[PDB]
Amino acid sequence: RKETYSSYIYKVLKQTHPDTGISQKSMSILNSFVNDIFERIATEASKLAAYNKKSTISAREIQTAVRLILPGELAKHAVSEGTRAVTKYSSST
Amino acid sequence: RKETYSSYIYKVLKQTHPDTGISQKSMSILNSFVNDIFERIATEASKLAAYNKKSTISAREIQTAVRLILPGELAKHAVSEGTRAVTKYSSST
Amino acid sequence: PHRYKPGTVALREIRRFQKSTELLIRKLPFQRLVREIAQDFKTDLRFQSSAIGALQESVEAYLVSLFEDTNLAAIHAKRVTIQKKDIKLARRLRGER
Amino acid sequence: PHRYKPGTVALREIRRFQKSTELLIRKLPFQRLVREIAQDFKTDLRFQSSAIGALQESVEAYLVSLFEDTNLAAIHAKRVTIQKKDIKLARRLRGER
Amino acid sequence: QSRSAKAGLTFPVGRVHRLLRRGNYAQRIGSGAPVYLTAVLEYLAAEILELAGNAARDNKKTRIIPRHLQLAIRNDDELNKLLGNVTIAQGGVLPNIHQNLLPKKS
Amino acid sequence: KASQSRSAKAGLTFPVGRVHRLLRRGNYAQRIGSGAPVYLTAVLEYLAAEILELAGNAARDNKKTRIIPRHLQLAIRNDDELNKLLGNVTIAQGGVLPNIHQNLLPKK
Amino acid sequence: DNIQGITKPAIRRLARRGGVKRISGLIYEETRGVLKVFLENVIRDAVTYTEHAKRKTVTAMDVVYALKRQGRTLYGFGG
Amino acid sequence: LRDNIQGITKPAIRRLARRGGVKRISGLIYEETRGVLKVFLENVIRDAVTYTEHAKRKTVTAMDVVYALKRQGRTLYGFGG
Amino acid sequence: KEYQLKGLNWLANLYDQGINGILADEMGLGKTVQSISVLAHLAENHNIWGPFLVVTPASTLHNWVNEISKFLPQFKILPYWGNANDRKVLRKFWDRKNLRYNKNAPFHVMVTSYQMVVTDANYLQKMKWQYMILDEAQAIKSSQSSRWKNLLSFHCRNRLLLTGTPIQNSMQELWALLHFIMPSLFDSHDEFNEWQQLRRLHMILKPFMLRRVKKNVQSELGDKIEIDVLCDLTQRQAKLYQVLKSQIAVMQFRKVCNHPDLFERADVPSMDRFITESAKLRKLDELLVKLKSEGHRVLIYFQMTKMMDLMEEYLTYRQYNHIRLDSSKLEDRRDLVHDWQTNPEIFVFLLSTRAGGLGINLTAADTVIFYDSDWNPTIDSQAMDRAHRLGQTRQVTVYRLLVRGTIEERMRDRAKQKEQVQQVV
Amino acid sequence: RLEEEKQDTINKLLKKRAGKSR
DNA sequence: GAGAATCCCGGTGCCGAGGCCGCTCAATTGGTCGTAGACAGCTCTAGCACCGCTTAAACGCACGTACGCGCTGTCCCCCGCGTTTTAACCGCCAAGGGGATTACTCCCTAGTCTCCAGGCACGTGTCAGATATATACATCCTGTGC
DNA sequence: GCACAGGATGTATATATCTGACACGTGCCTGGAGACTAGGGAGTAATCCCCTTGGCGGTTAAAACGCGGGGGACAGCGCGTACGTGCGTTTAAGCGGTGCTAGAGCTGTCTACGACCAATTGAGCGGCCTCGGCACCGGGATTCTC
Repeated sequence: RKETYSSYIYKVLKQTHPDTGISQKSMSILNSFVNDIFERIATEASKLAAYNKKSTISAREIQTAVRLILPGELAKHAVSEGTRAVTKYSSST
Repeated sequence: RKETYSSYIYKVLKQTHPDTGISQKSMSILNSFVNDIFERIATEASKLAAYNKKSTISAREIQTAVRLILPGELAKHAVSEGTRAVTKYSSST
Repeated sequence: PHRYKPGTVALREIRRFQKSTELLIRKLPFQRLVREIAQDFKTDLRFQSSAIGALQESVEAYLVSLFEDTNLAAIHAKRVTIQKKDIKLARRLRGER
Repeated sequence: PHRYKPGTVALREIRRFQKSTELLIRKLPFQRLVREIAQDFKTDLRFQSSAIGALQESVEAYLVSLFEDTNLAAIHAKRVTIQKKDIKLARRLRGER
Repeated sequence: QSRSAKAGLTFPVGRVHRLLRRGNYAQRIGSGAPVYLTAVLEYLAAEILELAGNAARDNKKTRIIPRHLQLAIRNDDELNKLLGNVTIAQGGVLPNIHQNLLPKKS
Repeated sequence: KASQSRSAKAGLTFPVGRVHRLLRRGNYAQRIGSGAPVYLTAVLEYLAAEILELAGNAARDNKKTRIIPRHLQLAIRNDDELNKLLGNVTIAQGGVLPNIHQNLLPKK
Repeated sequence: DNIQGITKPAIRRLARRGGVKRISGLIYEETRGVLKVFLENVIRDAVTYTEHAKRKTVTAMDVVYALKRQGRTLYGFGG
Repeated sequence: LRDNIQGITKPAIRRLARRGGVKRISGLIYEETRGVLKVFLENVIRDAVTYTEHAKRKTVTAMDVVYALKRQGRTLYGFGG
Repeated sequence: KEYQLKGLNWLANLYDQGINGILADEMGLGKTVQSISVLAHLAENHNIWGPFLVVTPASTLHNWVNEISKFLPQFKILPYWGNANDRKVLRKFWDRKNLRYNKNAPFHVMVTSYQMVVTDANYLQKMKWQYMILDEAQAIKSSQSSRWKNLLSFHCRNRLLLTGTPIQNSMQELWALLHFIMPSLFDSHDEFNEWQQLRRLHMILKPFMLRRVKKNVQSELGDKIEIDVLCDLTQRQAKLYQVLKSQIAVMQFRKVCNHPDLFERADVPSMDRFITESAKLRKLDELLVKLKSEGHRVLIYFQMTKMMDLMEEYLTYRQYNHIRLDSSKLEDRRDLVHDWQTNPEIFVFLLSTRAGGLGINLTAADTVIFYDSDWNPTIDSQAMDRAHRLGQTRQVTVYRLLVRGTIEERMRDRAKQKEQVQQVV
Repeated sequence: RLEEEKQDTINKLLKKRAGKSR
């Protein structure tokens, strides 16, 4: 028994495109993509919190990390929507 | 209050060439070099031991990691030194 | 009694290959190569079929990129014929020694 | 008087520069350049001097690598004179844009 | 209730928090950090599969094959810049021809 | 009961306790065996010893006494194993390698 | 002959993927050498991962692991 | 605006090239190399400054910049101490 | 308090005329109190307390500090010597930036050496001074010195010179001192060479100098007598004289005369053969017996570091209290001279020339031996005047040994040739 | 003010220690 | 102007891509606490601005000579087309061998108190460059007569 | 027009001084070593089942091989040009000096965010199932080409 992101990415796909099918090798391509990006963010945030002598991971360190490895016109939109999500989660306590 | 490796690299320099001084810029070169090598070998051994769902760092995975990074002739000299040192340490009788 | 212009068929099969995405090297000889280069390190290594395809896709990606940059290096030298000095120029310029 | 061949004195100063250790761009124009290039991301930004030295010696390392393989790209291209297309080719083969 | 629902996201904040727990990065992990990671990962997933759907519509196909993924990842120079050292299985190569390689004139 | 450290018990000069301490809160893993710090200590000792030997004969070739970074650059970048190990590094006050192309020479 | 298992039309097909018009006849043996030294490093890195896991068959996992280590990572085969 | 990018003087580019060992340098190379200098500077200094205000400091030390060089694989020794 | 009042009035008169002064007087009559009286009378006349310079060798630097501490404690004394951080502390401590005369600012007295004039000439190119004093100007006479360059370039606009013997007669140093007094009028050495030679040059230099001698005051100083000792060579000192010329410059031709062990030490090394193989050292011991029998203060001068490091082996046998000075620290030059002029149980001193033969108060000794002091009579006259000062309470006997029929005879004749030129002029 | 006075006193003490003992 | 070589369209499954049911661990909820981060305060090191003189170096300008580049004849070695044979692909069988799974122990490495000495931080003794100086001795430049 | 004597000059080689830049001896303090506890992770071992490598055999596009020829690399030669060379005229880094000031960093202190433990429930993964998107085979329109 193993975990993946099958139904979740399929729900995103059907949410924006209710007619396009997905191949499982293409799905494995994008699974390797998403956990690769997750690994890069997590490792960069771990290094960044290690430089500042802070033993905790918080939203500010991963905020700086996604600010810095993500290039222009994709970083700022991601930062905006993630701040929107964390504010609507913190307000919905 | 600071940390460095300066006394140890000083005394391993002095025991093989006693008529040799060291510059403080070169001293920082050596400190950054040994920090780079230690960090690289530790993050390699860490992620490969985590890759094989192993929760423990031992000498076998780090000598595997020495066989990964270091070029083969100085790698086999290094693992020869490591095996003789660990057999000397394990014979604590 | 016909003969095509040299350059007419070659461009059209470059287009036919570039629209395509299939495999170029036959699978079984590359299987032979990876088994014979594997055995000198430890004997009797079984091989999963998926690892073989991983080696395959890696080497077509690397060689396609190498030929693309070597062709750019050759066309910089006002030539349409590549040469082994252009291969060594590409290997000099990427920095992989 | 007596002159030398154009190129023999050039090799003398080539080995003079390659025997040198120090830095060859004045500190004040580089300081003003990094201060005027640092303002757009954030204003009123003070700087440590050894940080400016880090930017310095990093960028002479990058420029000597770029000029060295640009020279090799030119010497592949049957020339000694170096043009814009050598820079474009070398920046293509390094990969950055 | 799901914590992804109370943030309004479709990716598992609990599962990625659990993965961050044994991910061995620091001793203590903030609560909003998996929420922010969930948001940004679903955003990047959203534009990648959206451009994949655009490429599927551009070539009359209702199925996503890796040729569509390669064509969608290498046309955008930004995602080409982030995916510069990454290759795609059965991806293909964008047909790009140097202008002097074309034969004849006019 | 009065005993010394584990470095001379392993016969090593670099501090095994210090690199062990760096291994604990370096968050590489939560479980660390006993042989890993002594093995890492021996490997770093060997690398430092050979780097200092090349720096030493680089200085004796220039017949100096203090190790200028020119000596370190000519020790590192003139060895191909260290060129493979230190390919992407830039060294402070190191300068460039003395070399020239044969076509650049006045061959007449 | 087992070194030369790959054939001249395969290098031809890879060149036409690369967009190459004219190919000299002395490219092929050095291209075979470049291929033989390129996959040598990844075989060497994959078999070390294989033997450290106390297993004597390789998989796609450790070879794409080695490719991710050496900077030319691959998607779609796990990892 | 000001003579900042051309403040790097035209024999200095020539001297930095002659460290590498070039012989003949065209005249039009200088502004293109100036562009190469400046384009290296902003995509190193954006990482340096993001490290800078992440530490809640508005001066740039010599440590966050050497990790900024460490980011893309162009690491530096000596100033990391 | 003495006849120096009319001298300082004459110097103030030529100051009011506007030219720089020359003193051609031997050291020992107390020119230091004359100089501080000049500064005191200038502060009484037109009220300057600020920018003053004293250029002085390191042996007499703390000495001059001692007399200005004891005599005129009104001024604020600032030493300028030491390592770099203390030097920066001092350069900060005269921040100044307020020219002409200032009253409440502690930069009254600057004391320094020739070298720290030279090495801080970039640091002292600024700060336009008013009045510099250059004491013992024997070391400025060369026109090719870097100290000459940085001392000409100073725009203090007053170049008073203090020296013991300006009479080195090098045919150019007269033009050098004339050029340092007034740089505009004196630049062309060839015009001075072209312009009976002994008589005519007397009236050229007449009004600038003052004519004083030590035989004007009452002579209780000890009226020093030059008793000379001539000796032969030993057989070891004989054989070296032909094995030097068997292989055939003058420097190793000098140290062969002093001791045969200066090239090969006796090894397995008896002291009694070591002392008797040099007839120069042999005659020291017979003199040393009668001076110790009188119980008398003995001063020894020296020229080379090799001969400097052999008498302390010889002094072990007599177990004599002895302190050598040379390279030695200046703070050790403070207390050891202070130990000399206080302790009476001390007898023996090894000295070099350029440190102890300049301006040190040595009035409690009279018996001075010159071992090889024959290189320059001007330094020898300064070395003799270092002991023969005001305050010596008895007759001064100056023993000066020599070895006969050697190269010293030719060197003493060249010294005597330089002797007879300078005392006439 | 107090730091400037302390620095001036330290400079005077340094000049006294070097000037009267050296 | 014909013709091999392209795209597009009609029929054939078919096998491979989405729902459906079960439920099993894994996401979610609530109380404790203590320790790591946030914020105020102080300091003092150090970074910026500016004054003023300096001079190696940078810019302008005139020359010119080796090299980049346009053209032009020369092979000659790659490229397109028959032809075969030959080795890869495809379908299937097996078997056994090696990864996957689970249980059970033990030992080894995590967590805590003590302590004392290993490793600094900051002082002082101890050698290489630099300036200066006589002085004979050999060397160079210069004025002079046959 | 050339040989001979007088004056200037390097200069060497040490001393003497004499600063400038280094190896070595004490306080101290904090962190590694040792002793004790414990608990859960790894080692070991039996078993299972899945897949992986040979092993036939047919068959079938693909490479090996050779021929004709033709277009591109190549040697060389002019020419003109474009940057190397050198020197006059600013000039603007640079040094160093100083004055100010401001924020990096250390300490204290609170408090509040999440690790951890006990409990739960639910939804995500897997076997099983259904049906349709499209690769493939055959026929027709179309396109640069020689």
